[PDB]
Amino acid sequence: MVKLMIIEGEVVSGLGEGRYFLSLPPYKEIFKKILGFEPYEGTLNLKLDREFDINKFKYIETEDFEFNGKRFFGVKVLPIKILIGNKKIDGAIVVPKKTYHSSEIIEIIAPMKLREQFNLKDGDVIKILIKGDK
Ligand SMILES: Cc1cc2nc3c(=O)[nH]c(=O)nc-3n(C[C@H](O)[C@H](O)[C@H](O)COP(=O)(O)O)c2cc1C
Ligand SMILES: Nc1ccn([C@@H]2O[C@H](COP(=O)(O)OP(=O)(O)O)[C@@H](O)[C@H]2O)c(=O)n1
Ligand SMILES: [Cl-]
Ligand SMILES: [Mg+2]
Repeated sequence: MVKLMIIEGEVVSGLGEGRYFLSLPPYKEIFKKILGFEPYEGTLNLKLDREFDINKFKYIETEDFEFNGKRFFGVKVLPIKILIGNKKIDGAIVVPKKTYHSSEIIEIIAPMKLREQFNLKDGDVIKILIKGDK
C-alpha cells in the first residue's frame, strides 16, 4: 500500500509574511528537531492545481507557543521531496492553523533559499513528492 503523490505547483510571491515566523527562534528550533535542518527563513509559496489537504497525510504537528503576550498556533508539517530538474531536495509543507491564504497555496520550507540555490522565479513550475498517506 505504498503511496506517492506528485504535485506540480507554480512558484509565486506573497505578502512577505513567511519570514517573520521562520525567524522566530522556537520555530527555528522545532523545525531543526522535527526535520533535521534549520529552514532558510522564508516559505516558498507554490500555487496549486487544486486545494490541498495536509490531513490526508502523516504530518507532524507543532505545539502552540506563547510569548510576548501572544499565542502562536500549531502548524502542520509534512516532509516532502522537492523535485527541480534531475535534482531531488528534501523539504517540508508547513500549513499553519491560521494563514491569510486560501488553500491551494502551500508553503514550502527548506534549508536553502530555493530561488537562489535553484534559480527559481515567479511563474516557474516545480514538482513536490509526498510519500505515504495517513
Ligand atoms: C511556521 C509558520 C508559522 C506561522 N504561525 C502563524 C501564527 O501563529 N499566527 C498567524 O496568524 N499566522 C501564522 N503563520 C501564517 C502567516 O501569518 C501567513 O498567513 C502566511 O502563511 C505567511 O507566509 P507568506 O507571506 O509566504 O504568504 C505562520 C506561518 C508559518 C510559515
Ligand atoms: N526556502 C525558501 C524559503 C523562501 N523562499 C523565498 O524567500 C522569500 C522569503 O519568503 P516569504 O515566504 O517570506 O515571502 P513570500 O513567500 O510571501 O514571497 C520569498 O521570495 C520566498 O519565495 C525561498 O526562495 N526559499
Ligand atoms: Cl505573484
Ligand atoms: Mg512564503
